[PDB]
Formats: sequence, C-alpha cells, structure tokens
Amino acid sequence: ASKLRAVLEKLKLSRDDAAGMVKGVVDHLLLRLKCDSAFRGVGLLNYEHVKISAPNEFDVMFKLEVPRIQLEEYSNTRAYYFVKFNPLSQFLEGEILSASKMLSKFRKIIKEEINDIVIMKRGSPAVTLLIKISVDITLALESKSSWPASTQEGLRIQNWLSAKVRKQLRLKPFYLVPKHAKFQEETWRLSFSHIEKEILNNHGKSKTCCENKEEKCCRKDCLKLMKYLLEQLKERFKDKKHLDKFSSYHVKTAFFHVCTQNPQDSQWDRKDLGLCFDNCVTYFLQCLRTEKLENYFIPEFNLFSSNLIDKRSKEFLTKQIEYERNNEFPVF
Amino acid sequence: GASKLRAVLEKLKLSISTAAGMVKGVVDHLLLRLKCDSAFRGVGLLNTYEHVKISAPNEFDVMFKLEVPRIQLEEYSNTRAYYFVKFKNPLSQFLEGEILSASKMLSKFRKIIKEEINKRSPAVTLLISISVDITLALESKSSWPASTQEGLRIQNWLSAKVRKQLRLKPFYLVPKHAKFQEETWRLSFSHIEKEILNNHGKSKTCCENKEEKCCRKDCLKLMKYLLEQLKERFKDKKHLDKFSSYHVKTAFFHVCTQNPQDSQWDRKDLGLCFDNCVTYFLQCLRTEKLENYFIPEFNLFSSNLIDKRSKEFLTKQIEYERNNEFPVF
Ligand SMILES: Cc1nc2c3ccccc3nc(NNC(=O)CCC(=O)O)n2n1
Ligand SMILES: Cc1nc2c3ccccc3nc(NNC(=O)CCC(=O)O)n2n1
Ligand SMILES: [Zn+2]
Ligand SMILES: [Zn+2]
Repeated sequence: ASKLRAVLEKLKLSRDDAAGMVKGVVDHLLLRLKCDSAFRGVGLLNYEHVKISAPNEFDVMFKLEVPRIQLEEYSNTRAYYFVKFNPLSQFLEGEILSASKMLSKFRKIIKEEINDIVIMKRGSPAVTLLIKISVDITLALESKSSWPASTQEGLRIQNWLSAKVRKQLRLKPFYLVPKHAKFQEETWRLSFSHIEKEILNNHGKSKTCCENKEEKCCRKDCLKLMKYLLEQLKERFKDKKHLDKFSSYHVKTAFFHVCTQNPQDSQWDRKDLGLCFDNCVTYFLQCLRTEKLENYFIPEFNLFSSNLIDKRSKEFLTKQIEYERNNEFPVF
Repeated sequence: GASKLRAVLEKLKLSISTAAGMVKGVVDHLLLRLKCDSAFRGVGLLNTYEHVKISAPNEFDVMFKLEVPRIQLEEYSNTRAYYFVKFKNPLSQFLEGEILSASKMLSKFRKIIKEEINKRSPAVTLLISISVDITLALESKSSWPASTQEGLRIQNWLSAKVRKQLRLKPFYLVPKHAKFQEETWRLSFSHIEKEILNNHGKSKTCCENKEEKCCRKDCLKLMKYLLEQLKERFKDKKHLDKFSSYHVKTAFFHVCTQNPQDSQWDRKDLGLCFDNCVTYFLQCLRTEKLENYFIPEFNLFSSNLIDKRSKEFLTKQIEYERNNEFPVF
C-alpha cells in the first residue's frame, strides 16, 4: 500500500534525465529514408519506452502508407496476413509483398545512413541503435482501409469509453509489421499500438479524469506497477530462460480487460491503490492459471495459448508472482 | 410543466428520408464539376447537412470548404472576427493586390454553380423541386488566431485535453462584409460546434444508456424553436430581424460551461433546465452582453449590431411566453 507509492516515486525520478539525442538521429534517418522512392511517405507513428525499468532504451515505429491493400489471412491465425495489392514492386515475390526483401533494404539504408554520424546492429524490430542509449526501429505498413474481420468483436470498450469513441477509434488506420509465424518468412502481424496509446491517456469514463483532485484514478499507476513487476522478475531469472516469452504486451493486455470489467472511474480511486493493484495482480494470475488471455483487438487470438507459451512457464511465473504478493512485494 | 415541452419535442422529432436523399445527389454532382476548375480543385463539403431552422425540415445548409495552404491573416479594424487574407497558388485570379478578393471569388463561385444547374455569406441558394444554402469557406490548418486564445473555455466541462484536440483542428473563414468593408472574411467554427453538440457530456457515455440520459440537446432545440416561432409571430413587426439561431446556440454553450456536471442536466428535470436556459438568455438580453464562444472579445449583443429596443422587445416576449406556459408552442 504505502510501499507501492515508494516504488512509483523511484520510477518517476528516472524521467528527469537523452531523448533529444534520439530525435537527432531518427530525424536524420527519416530524411535519407524519404529520398528512396520505396520509402517516400515514411514518417513517425507517435520516443517510447517499452521497458519501464530501462529509461535509456527507446522504441520508435516508422510508418509507411501502402495505398489500396488487400490482405489474406495466413491459415486462420487471425493476426498474421499476406500483403497483395506501386512503388513497392522491387519487393514483390510473386504477388505477395516480401517482408524479407522490403526489410532488407530498410536495414541497408539505415546501415548506410548511420555511418556518417552509433552502431545500428541487430524480425519486426529489425534495427537497434547504440548511441549508452538504445532505440529500436520498427517498420510498419499503414492502411487507411477498414479493420480486418478478425477485429469485429474486439476493442469492447462501449461500456467504459463509449461506443462513439469505439466508432471513432475504428475509423483510424491500422498498421502491419513484419512478423514471422508458424517459420513463414513473409507474413505481417497486425498492430494497434497507436490505439493503445490513445486508450492509456484517455482512460477515464469521465472526460476530466486525472485532471483534478476529486477525479484522480489510479489506472496508469497500476499498469506501471505490474509492468515493473514483470520486468523485475524477468531480470531476477534472466539467466534461466523461465520468463523469456513473457513481455509487457501481456500485462498491458490483461490491464485492458480489467479496465472493461471495472468501467467506472470510482473503482479506481487513488485512495485504493493497494486493492486496485492487488486486483490487477489477481486477474493476470487467473489468466496464467486458466491459460487464456485474449488479444484485446483480435479476441480469437490467445496470447497465453498452449502453442505459444508452455504450462511450465506459466506455473513458474504464477509461483513467483504469488510469492511477491504474499510478502508485500520484496522484488521491488 | 414539462408535459407541454415533451409534446413539442414529440412533434419536432416526427419530421424526412426523401428530402436529404434528394440533396445528396445534387451536392455530390456540384462538387465534381467544381473539382474540375483549377481554382476550386481541393473543394469538399464540411460536416459531411444542417437545418438552420429546426422547424423547417425542408431547408438545408451546406458548407463547401476549400483548403487554403498559404494563410497570413490581417485583423480588420480590431473586430477580432473579420479578417483579410494574405498568402505569405491557384486562387491568383482572385487577388486584389495582396488581399484575396472575397468579391472576385464569390462571382467566380456564383458563375460555375449556375453553369452546371443548366438564386443569390450564403453565396447561392438552389431550389430542388426544398431549398439548400451553399456557402464557401476557406480552410486553414494553421493555429487559430490570437483572438480565440481565451475562448472555447470547456476545460471544466469537456476537459482541457479535449480543448487541445479541438484547437489542433483547422478553422474556416467565410466571406462576410463588415462595418461597409467589401473584402473581409469572418471566422467560423461550426465544425467545432457540431463536435460539441453530439459529444456534450462530461461522461463519455452520456445519453448512451438509461442511467446517463441528459437533456442538453433537448433544451437547445426548444430554445431554437422558441426564437423561430416568435420570429414568425412578429415577422411583420421587424423588431426580431437580427436575432438568429446562432445567438441561441452561443448562449447555450455558455450555460453548459456554467453547468458542467451531467447530473445538472437530468432528463427528469427538463422543466427547470429549459427555464434556466431562457433565464440566462434573457439575462444576456437585459445586460446587452453575449460573448462569442470562440471569440470572447466579440459581443454578439453589442449596441452596434442590435439596438436596445430590439433586445427589450424580445425580452418582454420571452417573459410573456415563460409566464403563460409557452402558448406559442
Ligand atoms: C507490439 C506487439 N504487438 C503484438 C501482438 C499483436 C497481435 C497479436 C499478438 C501480438 N503479440 C505480441 N507479442 N507477443 C510476444 O510474445 C512478444 C514477442 C514476439 O511477438 O516476438 N505483440 N507485441
Ligand atoms: C454561422 C455563424 N457564424 C457566426 C459568427 C462567427 C464569428 C463572429 C460572429 C458571428 N456571428 C454570427 N451570427 N450573426 C448573427 O446572428 C447576425 C447576422 C449575421 O451575422 O449575418 N455567425 N453565424
Ligand atoms: Zn484517471
Ligand atoms: Zn447527454
């Protein structure tokens, strides 16, 4: 209870100290990237830390609009797709867009451009930069078409953020990122990280949530706290590969489900940070035990399916988290 | 006494599928022949219809927006709402020196419209069989003028986050003579107004379920209908010649700012809510002060625009209506 705000205090102090040096490089990369006719409309999506415990690790996403796409779902995976349709003809491999070819010149253009003042050296997160500062550059195809049919009954936020917001969110473009599946080397996975940022910073039922003292939720604090919890446990057992396949996308997804089941702002009063976090920890454990964690936008996709993560990893993380929660979280 | 009001709302809602469908075929064709002329190439329709008179469902009004990239405005004679257009372009044919001619562009707009039909800010009125008013609007994706810096004060009602979203949207300029001065453009935020009306609650789920049914949208229609009815009952008296639905809509935006909580607009208290609406509007009429919601230093009820006799005439009329359970309904 009081220890959590202690943890939240030492986390916020890591933001008073490099993101300018990040902008100086990515703005130089984007210029020469726009010179190539294949990456003409390239631009930034939203710096963003995927790891809360790594304030020197940044993550960017370079978007590129592909006009008039038609997708083909790869073997009922509901998340991975082929790209049919043109300044991308050089990257064709038949009538599909080769995720391998298009990403190869992307790596090459970056490698050529970073040599003139950095050591770009590394899937979808194709290139990582070393500046004692890290940024990972992801290439994303933008499609202003309607969302795929696998996302029809996803983003169920009507009782929390309203249906007209859901309608407006679904009018936004969606993004595709080169992810291999099973590998099949030319598949692209859907991505709504732009929608997720819209949800976290516009998170209340009331429009004035977290804008005044009487309406101060504790959502963002709960997500930071369980994000930091997994990042810590991944570091404690890093040299043992137990928690290798768990990432922040899991805890962020479990957070979105808790936001829907607890739609009212009154259920997130900052006075109850302890119980709120304890309820967040419980739901995530319930997904570990029942081996079921739907993708928040693609509900037919189980992030915790037996094909992606084994039962032994879930049981181990369960034992770790349960031990932390019973001992006032010593890993913090 | 809300029994009569809900009867009026019942009759206004029972009013129109074939009307708008006839307009959509004509407006779409006009926008295509316009798109051929080099001057009006990037022209689209803003707010992709709007009944300026809530009681006249056979009359629509569209806003043909035209993207103007190079914009450097010159505020005219401290009006803070009328401006001159400088270009810091295909509209070169309509320049009067450095000033973009609202006169030459109008006569241009007048001409090409009348060609494809083979009546005269609302540049043209067309008559289908139902009439539609078409206005031309320059769109500027630049930051809003400094006269709007202290306007749109919704931070305690819709949140400051929403205010920042709104101000990042483009603003629109329409031709409007000012005094007259023949080549001025007036500011326009009707796109922002529409956003506020259909997204009116402090809660994002307002009027979306039985628990959160408000009466904001009901009070504005009743207010608009009250003015339009008194304007017809005294159309020959010529005293209400200058009162329009924009005055009612502006005053409604002030009472939403003044009453930001959704619980203050419950649908059970429609009676008191409408009574509190008309009282603020009468208070504006007596004190002769009604700030523009976006341009706060612009008084819509200044003595230079409307004379004191007109405000007192309308004041006595609304009070006589409010004192006798609104017989004009
Ligand atoms: C940013 C992002 N977007 C998605 C995503 C989108 C749709 C469906 C499943 C998805 N799963 C994951 N992560 N799953 C992992 O195990 C991480 C390692 C990896 O994927 O290589 N992410 N991460
Ligand atoms: C759609 C719209 N936009 C504005 C507007 C914008 C900025 C400043 C003043 C403004 N005044 C008005 N209405 N004025 C009247 O009601 C009198 C008659 C008239 O002005 O023609 N409107 N109406
Ligand atoms: Zn909040
Ligand atoms: Zn409402």
